[PDB]
Amino acid sequence: TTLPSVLLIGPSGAGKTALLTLFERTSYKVDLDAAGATARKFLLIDTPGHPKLRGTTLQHLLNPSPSLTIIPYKSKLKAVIFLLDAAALADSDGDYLSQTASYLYDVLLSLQKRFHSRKNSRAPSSIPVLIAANKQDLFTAVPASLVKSRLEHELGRIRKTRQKGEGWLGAVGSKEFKFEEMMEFDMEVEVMGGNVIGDGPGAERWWRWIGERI
Ligand SMILES: Nc1nc2c(ncn2[C@@H]2O[C@H](COP(=O)(O)OP(=O)(O)O)[C@@H](O)[C@H]2O)c(=O)[nH]1
Repeated sequence: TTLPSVLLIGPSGAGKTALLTLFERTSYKVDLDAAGATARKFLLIDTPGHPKLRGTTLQHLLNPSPSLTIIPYKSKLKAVIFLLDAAALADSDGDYLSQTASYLYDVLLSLQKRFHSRKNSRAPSSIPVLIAANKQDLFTAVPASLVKSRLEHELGRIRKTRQKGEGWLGAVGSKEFKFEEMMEFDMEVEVMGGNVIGDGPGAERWWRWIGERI
């Protein structure tokens, strides 16, 4: 067994490869020898963003006690970073918002189903989720507080449309979706801005948030 794992999840173009590169400077090929993994005491596990390949990642999130197979060999999953392009989110057609929120919906619903799976009465270990709103260096980037409200409204729209036509994300009696409501399933979900390149807040706040929780 190695250091614990953090799954890095998100649509293509979000900056996952770039983030992993910054961090360093089925089964997963991971450089254990990387200075970033030794100094922070966790492994950052890049996953594919292509829609056809998301099922594999979601399967880890359903498991009451997920361990990742790591090829430099079992690592405990302790957190998720969901990375998105905060600039692409600002597009007028709303396409990126919709497709990104759809993925996030599945990620959170998977962790919710995990919480609810009780082959024995005991609650599973917590897996917090950092929604990392990347590319804040760009002038067109949506700020984290707006990323939060836009995502919440879209996740709300999805659950309402699906119920009209478990599939329901969040609390049964919730009338307006909020990430905070996921604490009913001991799921801490927070939206935080940052950037991997360019001038801005950088990535350290993301690393701190994860570090305090694993
Ligand atoms: N402006 C800006 N561009 C970024 C940032 N992070 C990544 N990128 C760029 O976004 C593109 C997609 O990044 P990549 O790591 O390949 O994304 P991936 O598909 O999620 O693995 C690349 O051109 C990166 O250089 C950022 O914080 N700001």
